[PDB]
Amino acid sequence: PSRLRKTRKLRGHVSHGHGRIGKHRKHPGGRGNAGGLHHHRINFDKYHPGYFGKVGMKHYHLKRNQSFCPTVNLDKLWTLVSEQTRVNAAKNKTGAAPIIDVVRSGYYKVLGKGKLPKQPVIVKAKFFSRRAEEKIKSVGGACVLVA
Amino acid sequence: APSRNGMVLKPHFHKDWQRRVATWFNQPARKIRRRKARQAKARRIAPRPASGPIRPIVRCPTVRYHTKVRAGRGFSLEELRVAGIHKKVARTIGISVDPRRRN
Amino acid sequence: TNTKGKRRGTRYMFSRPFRKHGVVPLATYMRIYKKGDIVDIKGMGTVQKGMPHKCYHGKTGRVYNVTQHAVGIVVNKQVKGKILAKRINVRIEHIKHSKSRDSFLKRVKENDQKKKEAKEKGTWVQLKRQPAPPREAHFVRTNGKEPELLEPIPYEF
Amino acid sequence: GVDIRHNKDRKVRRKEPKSQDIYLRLLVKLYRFLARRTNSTFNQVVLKRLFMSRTNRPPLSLSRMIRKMKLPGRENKTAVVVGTITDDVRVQEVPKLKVCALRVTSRARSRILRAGGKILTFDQLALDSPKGCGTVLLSGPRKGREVYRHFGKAPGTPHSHTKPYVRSKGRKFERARGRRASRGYKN
RNA sequence: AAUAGGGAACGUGAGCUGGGUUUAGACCGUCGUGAGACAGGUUAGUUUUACCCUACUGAUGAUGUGUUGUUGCCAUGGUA
RNA sequence: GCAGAAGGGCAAAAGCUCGCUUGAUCUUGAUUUUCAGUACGAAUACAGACCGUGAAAGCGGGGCCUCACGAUCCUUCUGA
RNA sequence: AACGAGAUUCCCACUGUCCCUACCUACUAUCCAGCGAAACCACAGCCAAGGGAACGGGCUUGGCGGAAUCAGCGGGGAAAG
RNA sequence: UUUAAAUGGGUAAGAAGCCCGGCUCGCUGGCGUGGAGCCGGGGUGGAAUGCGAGUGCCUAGUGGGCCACUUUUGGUAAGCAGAACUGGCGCUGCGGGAUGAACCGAACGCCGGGUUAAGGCGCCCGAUGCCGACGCUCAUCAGACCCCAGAAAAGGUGUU
RNA sequence: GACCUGGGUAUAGGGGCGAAAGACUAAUCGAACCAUCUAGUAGCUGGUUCCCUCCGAAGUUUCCCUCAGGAUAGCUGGCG
RNA sequence: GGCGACGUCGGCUACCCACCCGACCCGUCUUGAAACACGGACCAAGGAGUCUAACACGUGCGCGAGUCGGGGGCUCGCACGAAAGCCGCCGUGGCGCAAUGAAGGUGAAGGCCGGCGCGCUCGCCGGCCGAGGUGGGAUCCCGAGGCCUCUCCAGUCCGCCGAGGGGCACCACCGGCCCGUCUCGCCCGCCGCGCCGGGGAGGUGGAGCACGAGCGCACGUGUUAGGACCCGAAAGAUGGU
Ligand SMILES: [Mg+2]
Ligand SMILES: [Mg+2]
Ligand SMILES: [Mg+2]
Ligand SMILES: [Mg+2]
Ligand SMILES: [Mg+2]
Repeated sequence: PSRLRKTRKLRGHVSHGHGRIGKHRKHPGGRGNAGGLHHHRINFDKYHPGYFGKVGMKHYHLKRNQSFCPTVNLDKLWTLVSEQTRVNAAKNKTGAAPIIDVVRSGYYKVLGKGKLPKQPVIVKAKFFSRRAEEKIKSVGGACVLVA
Repeated sequence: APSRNGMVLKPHFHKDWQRRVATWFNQPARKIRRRKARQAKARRIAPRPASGPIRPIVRCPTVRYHTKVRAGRGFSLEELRVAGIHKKVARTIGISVDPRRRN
Repeated sequence: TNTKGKRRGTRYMFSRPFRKHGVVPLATYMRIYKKGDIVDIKGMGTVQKGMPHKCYHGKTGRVYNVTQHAVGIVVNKQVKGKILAKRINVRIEHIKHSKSRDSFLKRVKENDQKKKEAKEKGTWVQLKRQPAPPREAHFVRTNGKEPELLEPIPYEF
Repeated sequence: GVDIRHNKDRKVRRKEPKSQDIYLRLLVKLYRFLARRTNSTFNQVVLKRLFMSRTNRPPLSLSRMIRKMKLPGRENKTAVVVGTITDDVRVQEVPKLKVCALRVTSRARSRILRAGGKILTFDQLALDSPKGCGTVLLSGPRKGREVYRHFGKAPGTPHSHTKPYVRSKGRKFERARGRRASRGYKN
């Protein structure tokens, strides 16, 4: 939409919105990230602190597959199974606790986030946190490990 | 040259990138071209199944993907041993063979 | 250009005034500062440790921290186009009690004891203060004598 | 000449929506009639929120609405929001509350109606309660956006907590000088 | 008689001259490791255009007297 | 007189002499100064340690106060 | 010594270099028949003083201000290149 | 430098306040001490004038300034160089100062009537074409209106 | 006479040739000419195209091989 | 209420002229230009903020703890069709939903009640709920009281209402929680008893949690990389004549 922009309204004005005195030319202060320690330093601190220097160990050839674990915390733990079975087990027959394996839902580690409902579960995961292992044992649940 | 709070960006355009540009204007015309190459091949092997041989069951390697099952390249030459069909007769009946595969 | 150093323009203000030198009197140390007290800053010259800065000498702030030898004071300071609440740690010899609220803490006392003094008596005392009114239509007396005639004197060197 | 002002003197609120939605224009013609004719301030707050941007009209989850209506007294009033109602997965049961919104989502309006609730629009809100009597009008968290945590003083300022714009979170991306006491200074 | 002192874009180069200064060649002295430097000295070194407008200088003429001619007057300007 | 430039300050003293000592050590934040209210440097008020000195109250984390100093990357040494 | 289209000083001889200019001749310039450009050009084109970017043509206050032109001319246009 | 102005700078002029009773504490410690915090309770009229305020995001241009009172530094001085406070010019016409960047009045949508500001009213040129009031002054170089555009020491039996 | 000259022939660009003047190398020489890299770069000059309405600056702070330039705070407008 | 014919009535613009008054030539850099500063003899046509990628914020739209087919595939061979429609065990993947530490790695829920271990600065069990508290806070709720042609009998209505109540968003503060470190300390567990694992209490560092707001698409503005608003060097290099 060339119609709607600032250059059709700035037409007739002498210096096209850039000034008589500064008179915008080509590249007044360098190209790109030039001068980040010299004359653009006050920009690079207060908006980019930490931009300059080594900070850690080098790890050649990392693979983003060995370090792979998605995490569910316990608020989204009952949305991994159907709504038919969070209410099926609760209506007081026996201690029949449903399974919830997170690993066919796309998750490896189970984390903690409170308000788990008072139903017993068994939960299959590869990893746990020490909060998540005891929010589940707080409602009479079991924390079964898989590999 | 910069200004107030924004990203600090590294655009990779410091090279003669306008001679190496790829425009996908033929990409409709290559989709109907490779459809016709599927249709004219499907009736050339007319009774045989389209998309060729049977492929094996293969579990993906990594920590990220070893929960899932994938089509493979071919059968390991010991399946054809145990299932009892010859390896030079397997590919002419419609069975993909991969001799470098270990079970 | 102009020597941005601490204790710069203080030839006369971090100086003990005249014939009041020597070791400092002891009721200065026996002053009790609590939180929210309104204190005024005046850096002396004998004690060297906790002088604030020349920016605050003469100013008046409020106590938020009380330490063994000092007091944390929030003062307003004028930087260029805005003021800022700066919290300055000043030792106890450079401050004193400001009397600037103590003419208000007297007339919250003698106002509330006078508010109920008319509530029990039914009047309209109007305890809100007015500034100096124009003078009453009075009636001067010139008893017996006459108003003395004065005239501008001549010029002499 | 008269004074030495800086000419603020043009109030910079909104008098009509910038949206060209013709259904939303009919709500404005419904409620800017009610605002000037019913002597209620409910119909002035609802009318000025129909003007507001999509940013200034945040969504409201279904778990804040039942958290802000289990307060004492709120048991048989109506939930009013000029904005959308998404559901929480986090909540387990839903009460039988009566709501009113522009645009309840699909999963949220399935869960209110199973529990016995009732969704309204602003049309049938106006025929039930024209004054806005017996209503609890709510709002979503308008500083809930990710945009607002880049807003503040400046990341290099001391005591800032202001989340700089980095193209990738990780080691070597804005962590060396001005961020730790070893490499130079910490802010 | 007297050989007073000044000004006018330090009057005056489409008026001249080009001696001096102030390019490029060369020599000498001092200086610098050197290239080179020196209102220190010496020598050799292209000086373009008016036909425009005004100003000035002369040359016809124009307005007015009906036309035309002869003889005149002096406003004003110059002035030895 | 207070090591030296000045100004301020100081008398059973901040000066002179003597007796002990190592707080010129370890550690985290805050505040002040310049200031964009960024950094360095300098400083102030603490706190948790381990110490000195004094009969004790206490005082002391360099010099009576105002100056005496220095990023990234690299290097070196120390620490579990 | 000889030789310099080298630099300089004097002397004789000679002469319009000068006193101090004058006259003659050719080729023009000039007028006519024919043929005929270019540089240049904000608008233009009479001055004195004042103010002003401190040296105006225009502006202010005065002086004043008749067509159309020709041969020259080098003050000005802070003339052109 | 004993003393020490004018001008100026901070602060206070209430409910976020005042009072009462109670509970916590690992701080403090002769003490049911000290101080902080916390809960419950009691009574609002607390200088004058003026004004509707609060807050967030995005953000261009600018980063050569100059001037005038007043106060100041260097300089013999400067339409000089450098500062302080306020106004202005730059960005701004208009009336006046003949002329004009900044002086003096006054700031401006398009017009009619009225009235003024600064300045003026012999004639250019609107308005003294008033029977204006009192004096001073004679120049053979008279004088004549902020900035401001020309004068001093010294002298006169010139006149008052 | 270290003479003048024709045609033939040789030497080529950081190269040639020079009784030396940085002379000459096709009107080009203190580094030729043609085409390409190339629309090279410029904090520096010049220019930057319709109307009306509303608001309206700054020439100062701090840092920079900074001083004809930027970054930063102030000043502005727009959106709420 | 009056007046006027075949040439008179009324009218205005890019018509011409005359007079009074006001009036210097524009663009441009600049403290200041009418300038003895530069560009401009005249006229026509051409002629300078573009696109692409990335990012930020604003706004509109769709869906929403999700979201998007952009890459493929399917449909009969159709002009328009280089479109449109469809897939869904084609959602692989991107961005968001979790942070933090150099890394090993670890990884966000509390309050009320009753009981007892020396209720011993330390604590343990169980229930009940379940994102804390304080101060302001639009809106809403309750509301004593009050308001009309004759006085006692009652119900909708309506408006005024001191006060009280529940408090959205947001702001300030206090408390808690997770990760890194630091000081201080004791207890607990056993795919096997160790130069093991886990816990505590205080202070601190983080772009965190404290009942989610993102994604895709479009547009506008700003900045950046690209010839980058247009025009301009002295150069450098490559290969030739
Ligand atoms: Mg403009
Ligand atoms: Mg602009
Ligand atoms: Mg500019
Ligand atoms: Mg005045
Ligand atoms: Mg001009």
